[PDB]
Amino acid sequence: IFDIYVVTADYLPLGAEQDAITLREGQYVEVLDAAHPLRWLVRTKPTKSSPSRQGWVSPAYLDRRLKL
Repeated sequence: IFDIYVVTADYLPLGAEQDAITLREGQYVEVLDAAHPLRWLVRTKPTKSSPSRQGWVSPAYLDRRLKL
């Protein structure tokens, strides 16, 4: 249903960004809703006991990826 994108160019916020979320080159996260072409709403998937976080990211560094 959703689309899990992967960071293949790294994403480290330089300074203090509001409504932003940190990401590591090689992470997976499906998109929730598409607001503006600049940045879409996404929420990482929780695993084991890690809480799920939601933050806006730039799709200019996210590539289409499908899960098994």
